[PDB]
Amino acid sequence: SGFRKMAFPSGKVEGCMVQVTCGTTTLNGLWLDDVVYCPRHVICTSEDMLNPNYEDLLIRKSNHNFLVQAGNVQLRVIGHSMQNCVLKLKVDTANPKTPKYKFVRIQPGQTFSVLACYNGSPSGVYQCAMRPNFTIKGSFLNGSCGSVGFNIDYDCVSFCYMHHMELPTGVHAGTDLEGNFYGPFVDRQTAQAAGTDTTITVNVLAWLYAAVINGDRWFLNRFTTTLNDFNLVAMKYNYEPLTQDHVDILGPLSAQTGIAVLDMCASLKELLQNGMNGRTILGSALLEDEFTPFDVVRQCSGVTF
Amino acid sequence: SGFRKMAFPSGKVEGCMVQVTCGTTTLNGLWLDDVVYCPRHVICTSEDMLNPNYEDLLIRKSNHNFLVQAGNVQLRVIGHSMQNCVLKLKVDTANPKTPKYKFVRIQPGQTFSVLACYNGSPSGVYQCAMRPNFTIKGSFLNGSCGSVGFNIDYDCVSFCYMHHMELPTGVHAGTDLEGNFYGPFVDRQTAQAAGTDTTITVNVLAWLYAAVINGDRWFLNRFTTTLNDFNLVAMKYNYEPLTQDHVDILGPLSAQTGIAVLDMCASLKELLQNGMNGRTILGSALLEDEFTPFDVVRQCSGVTF
Ligand SMILES: *C(C)[C@H](C[C@@H]1CCNC1=O)NC(=O)[C@@H]1[C@@H]2[C@H](CN1C(=O)[C@@H](NC(=O)C(F)(F)F)C(C)(C)C)C2(C)C
Ligand SMILES: *C(C)[C@H](C[C@@H]1CCNC1=O)NC(=O)[C@@H]1[C@@H]2[C@H](CN1C(=O)[C@@H](NC(=O)C(F)(F)F)C(C)(C)C)C2(C)C
Repeated sequence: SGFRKMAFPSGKVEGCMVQVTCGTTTLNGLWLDDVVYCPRHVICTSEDMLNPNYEDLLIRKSNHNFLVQAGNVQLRVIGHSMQNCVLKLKVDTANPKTPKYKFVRIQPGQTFSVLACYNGSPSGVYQCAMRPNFTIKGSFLNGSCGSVGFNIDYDCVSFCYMHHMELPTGVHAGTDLEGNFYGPFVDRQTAQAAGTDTTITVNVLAWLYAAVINGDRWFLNRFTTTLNDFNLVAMKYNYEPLTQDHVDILGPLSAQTGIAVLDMCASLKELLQNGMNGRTILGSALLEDEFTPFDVVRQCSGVTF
Repeated sequence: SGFRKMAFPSGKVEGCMVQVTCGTTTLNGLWLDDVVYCPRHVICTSEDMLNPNYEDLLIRKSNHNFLVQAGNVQLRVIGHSMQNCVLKLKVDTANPKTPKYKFVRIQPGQTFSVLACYNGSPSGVYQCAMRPNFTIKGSFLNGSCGSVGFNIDYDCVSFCYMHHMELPTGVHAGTDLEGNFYGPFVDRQTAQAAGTDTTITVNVLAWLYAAVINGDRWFLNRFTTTLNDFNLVAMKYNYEPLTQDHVDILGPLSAQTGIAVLDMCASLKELLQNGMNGRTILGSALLEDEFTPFDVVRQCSGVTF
């Protein structure tokens, strides 16, 4: 028993982290096969980042301008190209620790483990949910760019996030591994703000199922509801509309606990209208929406990798 | 910016996890050099665990009764010995992924990363604080025993916890890597309960410093206090007495923020007497005590490994 925010084991990703230095700017890169992926603002000076012309900056750089270091070993750059907001550096050495991997673009509401890195060295790992406003509530300092987010399916590492920038509210924005930003953000040091966020309803329900599985059942009421009714009450509290796809995705948890999704919706409806009355659910005084239905099943069934 | 519960990168520990099977019982083991460490109740049947005589059970086992598997490779056991509640299995192969490591017995209030494992395979990683009652608020299922807790200092992995059992309240208890349990618990399936826990005061203060560093300063009041006065107010709320050693340990954070420890104690004194008034600190509606002063510095300064 027990339910904890749980990151994937980072070993497979730790073996892919390198340091990328261009001039005086240093950040992290992902070394997969003979290609190093890193944010393209590695080629910017502190002045360029205010309004950079990345295509122009990349002209004046040759392969030798990019210092790639895996540990103490320098990786010789034999090619460079820009794909959206990511820079692809071809190196003369294929990473022998390359895991089976994919590049995926996750959807809002899905979670992933972030391996925070500095100077190509892993610092720590934590879980993040892609917020509906396409930000993540991460912990990133100077030099953390290039740190990647990932999920692990058996032996396959699905990279889905590379860190680029921090927004005024302290939240963070980045790109997929193809360099496409999540959300309407750009890799320029200019006025940008995250849109108004919303609560990932399906994840709250998943978390309530986790609570029941772990013996925390005080919030279960006698009632049921309809998908239409619940969504009208949840809309007021800035909850995403619960779709039938979300109901279907919760099926496994509903079947395991014997609590219909719409019965759990009634309990959440009451929690949203009446509050928690000073009580906790899984030790939390707030409703948690950063656990996907998969995260709950994975943790309550012990899926390994 | 941003402050998150952050685990150490688990790669160095993932390379040491093996599966240990004795008869029908399977759990995890730590493979360091040519020795596999695992809980001794691997040698118990479901019946033995109610009142096991481990010394007796170990008589009837020979080296070949212990099936150790690193991945698909079986490690041949060439020796076995029992140290307290841990079993040491000598194998004919030294783990080539053995990191620089130590065995340490952490103190109550210190944190460590847990690598949850099943069948010798890492499932996930999360941070845990050794509670004053010598339990941890973990997430463990059947077959999770042998999962270890650790800290990483540069390149040295300090193993400090091996999981053994779960207590009635859903909290968890285990041993150091020498087999000595944390707390008054025994590896027997019998009536055992965790003592009344207490709040790790120094960690709350560290967490309040983290809040200030991250711009959350609404709780800072104009007052100071004395170590004696604060401790008398904090005692009522089940807070550990704050020692001068704790004040000294907070020095780095006090110096970085320019807020004296006793000034922060006054702010915590007010938070304990008046509550948070529906507000959050670092997104939390409760005061967090699972962040050590080191954890805060490590995360707010970007210490890597
Ligand atoms: C990557 C190394 C670094 C990570 C951030 C530094 C502190 N915390 C982080 O997450 N990214 C940057 O420095 C990016 C880069 C330059 C400016 N920048 C920012 O993150 C800045 N934010 C913004 O400009 C915005 F729009 F998000 F508000 C700032 C946090 C440094 C002010 C690039 C876009 C090239
Ligand atoms: C290790 C494989 C396993 C981990 C627990 C199973 C579920 N969650 C866990 O953390 N440990 C055990 O099964 C230990 C073993 C047997 C009984 N046991 C327990 O954890 C049991 N708890 C207790 O007896 C006590 F005292 F903590 F309440 C129980 C949770 C299975 C009932 C040993 C002590 C040999």
